[PDB]
Amino acid sequence: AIRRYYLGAVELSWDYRQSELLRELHVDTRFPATAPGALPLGPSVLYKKTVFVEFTDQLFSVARPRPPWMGLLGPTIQAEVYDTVVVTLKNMASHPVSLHAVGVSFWKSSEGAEYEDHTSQREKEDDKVLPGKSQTYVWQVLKENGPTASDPPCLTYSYLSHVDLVKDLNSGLIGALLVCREGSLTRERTQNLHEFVLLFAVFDEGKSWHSAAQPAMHTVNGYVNRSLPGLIGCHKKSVYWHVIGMGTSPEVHSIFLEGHTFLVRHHRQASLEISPLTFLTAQTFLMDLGQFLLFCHISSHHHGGMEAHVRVESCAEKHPKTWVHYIAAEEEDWDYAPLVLAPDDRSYKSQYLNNGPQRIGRKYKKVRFMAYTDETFKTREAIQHESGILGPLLYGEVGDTLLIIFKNQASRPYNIYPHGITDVRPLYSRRLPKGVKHLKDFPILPGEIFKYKWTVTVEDGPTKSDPRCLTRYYSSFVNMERDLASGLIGPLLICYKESDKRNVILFSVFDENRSWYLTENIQRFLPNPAGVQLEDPEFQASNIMHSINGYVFDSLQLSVCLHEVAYWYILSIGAQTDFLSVFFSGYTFKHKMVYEDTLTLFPFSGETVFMSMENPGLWILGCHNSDFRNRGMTALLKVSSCKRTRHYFIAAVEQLWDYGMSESVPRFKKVVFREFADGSFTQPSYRGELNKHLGLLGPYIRAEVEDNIMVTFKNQASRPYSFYSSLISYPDDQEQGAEPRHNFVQPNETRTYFWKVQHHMAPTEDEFDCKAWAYFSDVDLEKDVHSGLIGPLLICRANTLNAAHGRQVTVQEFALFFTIFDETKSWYFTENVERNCTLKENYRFHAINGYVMDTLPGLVMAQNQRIRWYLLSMGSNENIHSIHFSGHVFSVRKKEEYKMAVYNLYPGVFETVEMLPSKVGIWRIECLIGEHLQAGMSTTFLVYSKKCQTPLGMASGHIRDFQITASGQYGQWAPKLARLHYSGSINAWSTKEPFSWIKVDLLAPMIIHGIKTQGARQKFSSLYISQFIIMYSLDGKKWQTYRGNSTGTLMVFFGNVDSSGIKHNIFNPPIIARYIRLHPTHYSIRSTLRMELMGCDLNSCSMPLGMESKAISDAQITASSYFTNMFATWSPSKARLHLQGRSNAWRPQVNNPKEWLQVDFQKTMKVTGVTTQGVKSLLTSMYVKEFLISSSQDGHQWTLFFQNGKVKVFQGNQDSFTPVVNSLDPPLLTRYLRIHPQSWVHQIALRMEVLGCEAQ
Ligand SMILES: *[C@@H]1O[C@H](CO)[C@@H](O[C@@H]2O[C@H](CO)[C@@H](O[C@@H]3O[C@H](CO[C@H]4O[C@H](CO)[C@@H](O)[C@H](O)[C@@H]4O)[C@@H](O)[C@H](O[C@H]4O[C@H](CO)[C@@H](O)[C@H](O)[C@@H]4O)[C@@H]3O)[C@H](O)[C@H]2NC(C)=O)[C@H](O)[C@H]1NC(C)=O
Ligand SMILES: *[C@@H]1O[C@H](CO)[C@@H](O[C@@H]2O[C@H](CO)[C@@H](O[C@@H]3O[C@H](CO[C@H]4O[C@H](CO)[C@@H](O)[C@H](O)[C@@H]4O)[C@@H](O)[C@H](O[C@H]4O[C@H](CO)[C@@H](O)[C@H](O)[C@@H]4O)[C@@H]3O)[C@H](O)[C@H]2NC(C)=O)[C@H](O)[C@H]1NC(C)=O
Ligand SMILES: *[C@@H]1O[C@H](CO)[C@@H](O[C@@H]2O[C@H](CO)[C@@H](O[C@@H]3O[C@H](CO)[C@@H](O)[C@H](O)[C@@H]3O)[C@H](O)[C@H]2NC(C)=O)[C@H](O)[C@H]1NC(C)=O
Ligand SMILES: [Ca+2]
Ligand SMILES: [Cu+]
Ligand SMILES: [Zn+2]
Repeated sequence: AIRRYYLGAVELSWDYRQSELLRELHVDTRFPATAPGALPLGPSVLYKKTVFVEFTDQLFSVARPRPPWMGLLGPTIQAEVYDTVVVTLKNMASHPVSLHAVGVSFWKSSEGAEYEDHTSQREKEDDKVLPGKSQTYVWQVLKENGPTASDPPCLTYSYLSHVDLVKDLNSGLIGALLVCREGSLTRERTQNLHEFVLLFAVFDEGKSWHSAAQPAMHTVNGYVNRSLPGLIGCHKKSVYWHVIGMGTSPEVHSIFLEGHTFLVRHHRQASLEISPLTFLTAQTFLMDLGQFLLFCHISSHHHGGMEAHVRVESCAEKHPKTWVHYIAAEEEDWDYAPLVLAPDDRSYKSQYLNNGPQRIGRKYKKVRFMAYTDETFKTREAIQHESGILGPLLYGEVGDTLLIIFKNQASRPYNIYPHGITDVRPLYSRRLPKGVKHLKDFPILPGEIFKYKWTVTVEDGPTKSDPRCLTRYYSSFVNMERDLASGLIGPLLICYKESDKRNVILFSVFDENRSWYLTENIQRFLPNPAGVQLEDPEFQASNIMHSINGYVFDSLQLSVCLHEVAYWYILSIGAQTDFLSVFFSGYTFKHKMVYEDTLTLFPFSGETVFMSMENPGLWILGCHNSDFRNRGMTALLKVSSCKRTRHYFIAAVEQLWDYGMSESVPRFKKVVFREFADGSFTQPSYRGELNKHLGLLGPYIRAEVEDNIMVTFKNQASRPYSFYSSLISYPDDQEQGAEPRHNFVQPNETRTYFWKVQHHMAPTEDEFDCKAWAYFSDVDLEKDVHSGLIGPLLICRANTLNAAHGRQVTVQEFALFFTIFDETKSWYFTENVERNCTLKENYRFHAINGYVMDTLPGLVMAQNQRIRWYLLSMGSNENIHSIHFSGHVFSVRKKEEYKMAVYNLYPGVFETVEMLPSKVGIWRIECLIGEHLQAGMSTTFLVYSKKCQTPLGMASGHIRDFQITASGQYGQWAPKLARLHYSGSINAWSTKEPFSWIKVDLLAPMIIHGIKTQGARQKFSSLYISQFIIMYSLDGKKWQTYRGNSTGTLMVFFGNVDSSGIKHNIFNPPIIARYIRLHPTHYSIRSTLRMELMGCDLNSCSMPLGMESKAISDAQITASSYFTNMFATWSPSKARLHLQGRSNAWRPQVNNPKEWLQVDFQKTMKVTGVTTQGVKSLLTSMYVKEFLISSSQDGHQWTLFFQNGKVKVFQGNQDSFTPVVNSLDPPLLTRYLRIHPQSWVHQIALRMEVLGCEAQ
């Protein structure tokens, strides 16, 4: 279970289409006149690429054979749970490369990423491997790394070079990582399976390492235009697909397979919705021999390199209805806005819907699908308002047959064919009319009729885990683009067996600049068909109707009844190209057996959602996408009939905001939600520790289910703003009609919201203890989120949220809002003249919670301790962020529980995930969209061990006098005395000033878990601090009050009751600081203090390695000699800090500076110091005055711990009883440590502990 891999970063030439340039393996030396050149050319081009390649051995002589199909893709690495991977990378390239694995565990020596991690330079070799050199890596695959019960037998992850994502990805450094549960060795029937990693990578050769612009290749495994070789699957079997998206900007890919459906998680999906670091395991099953096009389907034919062939080949060894429809393609005049709702117009509405100089406006002639009653087509079946434009609803359960008698009646040859059903032959015959490869592209003529037999089979239908019905569609296919654009579209449900089937919602941009009838419309509808323009980009874009069903800017109003439990069948077929993030106001539909709140839809995609109309009111169905919705895509919902109360006091207030100064400061006016204490919005409930991380985000508003939520919201701020969530449930008040729920807080006004929390606002029994929902202003959805109004609304479950904290407390919880603020769109944008004197790209910030560039504070988490992450993205389509917890994996839950390593955040979606932190240290949260990352979208978190409490040296004098500092001194009662247990005379700090403080500079950032506190006696009175508060700072003039564990304005700590006693307050969101400062607030007679500071370094390596705690068996301790006589035995074994009794320490058989004491940790350890002691014996005292230190990995090679030049000589031990620490400040690794005493007193005699932690 130690899997060894020998990757190397190799450069090669690549033209993308020519397979077998990968004969690197073999000097394929071309002779004639040659048409290449590792730069460009023309007759085929040839690009500089650096990819991952495998090797036979640890000496990189012979490269592996790589398959036809892998292309650029690195070697796939596989591991079961509990194995260990040990990769050796050898860089053989122009540029440097790292190896950063996703979805396994590693040790920071192995993380292959570099950032401000407080990491020894040895643990930073991994971070960048230079040309030549090597680096072994080692990955862990722990139990929390592996798949769940519901997961595939083997999770699809990846690994890449992580030195310059934009460069590294765009140049070919990306391979597959397969983390399977234990049983990567079961005899799969290796006729099916086959299994093919499917990199869906866009490469921007105009910004790979090699480049300067140039072009950007949408590829599959690095091949363009159907050229990928080798994708063969066996016939009546099934093939798995480990799918990895890649790209260094946004962009999504809607991936299809001509005759086929994908099964993922456990759902029948038609396309694969993928986008930068999306990871899937899809499986498909092959019933039809032949060759089928795998391809991305985005209208933008540029999206049109993602096209590869799959060949499938023989290998070796009650009663179902028949539904009948008479349907006609036939032309009509179509009105996009037949409902008098004009007035609203300082907003676009005019442009798309007016007549004159060069606008058709709103009445375009189109062709539709129209249902008739019989073969005569002289009479129409029942139309129905609300589904306008879209053809007749075509239902069909698994097993049924649909007879689509089709008659044309138009002015071009059309056609009708369903995407969804595999088995669609002609009726009666099984053979096609002419040289017709496929019924799909075969047209229907004059007014001919064709008779089709669509048969719905099982493999078309749902899958237990998805809904009773699933949403498809039909359309003419003689010319998909312009036919659909002319309006040939209609809905097709496909369902399961044992006010009926209800609303169909079609999100459709009809580009009337492509509709066959563009010309016909121009003649009839223009002032002078003379004014041609056609590419006058206003006229052109004036016929790009952003439609819902067939209506726009709110003409589709649709009535439901209060508590009508209604299904919604939802499609995105149009020009479109980008995903849609669809929402209903005030409402919450059920998606994957989970209540969500926005529903993201890729092009040519359809989903079923299901909701109960519990919110009386007028609502808008719509788009959430910024600048659609503006362009018409709206629609209306008109409903109408036919234990605690957790009160939060919240206001929208303005501030300045730099999203982070540090490292490189313009400041920006924003407006944000903050919590206040009183109705009298005057006590602003300042936050810290538990909420420092909130950033630009509103406060956590938390309810359980069935209690009530009450937000009093007061608008400060210049503009009017709103508190909306979509959990906000208005009651069946105000009759007379449906009413748009007011909302809208005018400045200074103070509106109040109250609503009970329904089981449907809360976790399914299969979700986590606590669900997250967003809330924001909605007076201008787009403009005033960018301004800054946004927050998390946790809805906890059952009896989970409790205490007097109103919070889980069982689990550490954080909220992360990823988005790219455009201060050009933020209201206060003109007030941000204040700069000095033409592109905006410095007015945009890629900011987690409003901090950019590892600047977001507040992320500290205990060692082993569940952590729940609410992840939100918002905004423009660009915001498809791909969030990674480096070195960690988490679990997402929707009806079942799946392990993941990168969550693919789509705007408007608010997922909740839980992880446990394996490894202590400082770790990174990225967005692996490389552009986003390098624009700052990153931060870090700290996981600490709760078991690394140690005295920071305050009593022990390790803290030198000069670091203690106060403010007044009484006299001779100096702060250099504040040292716990100090004795005599004057023996503490003391000040007669009321307002005072004492301050300790630890000299570097540290983790503090507590403070032990005394105070002395002066003759017969007792002096002590009975009540203090703690301030801390990171730089030294950035103090913040330790509002520890929220509690109130601040944490007031209880000091002492007397001289003697120690009071051991603890910091339970521990303090990360280097200056801590204690402010006496109540003292007896005099503020007076001896104190000790409990704490730890940042990486939690301060605890002993088990010398005193016999955890280092006497066999691991060994020395060069050891004096023994008859009554003595000063054997190494005994050289343990504080050991007592006879012969209690190590003594070399003779004293000389060549002797040494040695410790074999067995494993590699991170030694960060050495405490060291001497001994009293035979009432004659011996100890080691000076020493130096050697270290080793093998036990036969050695290096002395140099420092600042010339071999460190450590102080250590002036007496035979006092232990003395000696931190190693370029901290040692190695498994071997030797102590070399140089100068002593009477006799060399050593007792010690070693300080550090485990490594490797
Ligand atoms: C995979 O798919 C198809 C094959 O089915 C090919 O797609 C087209 O290939 C042709 C060449 O065979 C391209 O035509 C020429 O492209 C030149 C490069 O400019 C491109 O790059 C920029 C980068 O931003 C694009 O924005 C731009 O639109 C171009 O696509 C042009 O210089 C050529 O311009 C012509 O018109 C100008 C204007 O007067 C003249 O000055 C020129 O001399 C020339 O006559 C020309 O357009 C075509 O662009 C490709 N289409 C697309 C969508 O890229 C792929 O090449 C094929 N193979 C791959 C991808 O490797
Ligand atoms: C405000 O300050 C308080 C204290 O001042 C903090 O409260 C406790 O803080 C820590 C974590 O920050 C917790 O203390 C202990 O947690 C340990 C976790 O180990 C258990 O965790 C797993 C979860 O996977 C359990 O399944 C398993 O039992 C592990 O042992 C344990 O040492 C203790 O947990 C268990 O102890 C007994 C078992 O005999 C049970 O009865 C307990 O209910 C619990 O299951 C121990 O609890 C603790 O979780 C915090 N809460 C407490 C003590 O109520 C706050 O966290 C802090 N507020 C913040 C940070 O917001
Ligand atoms: C809000 O508006 C007022 C100024 O118009 C300022 O606070 C308010 O100051 C007035 C001064 O007398 C106080 O009287 C009250 O005014 C409110 C209008 O907000 C009115 O409804 C009451 O009946 C009463 O006459 C008032 O106490 C005080 N407002 C509050 C809420 O205490 C202030 O400049 C403005 N800004 C904010 C943030 O309140
Ligand atoms: Ca590292
Ligand atoms: Cu991102
Ligand atoms: Zn694409």
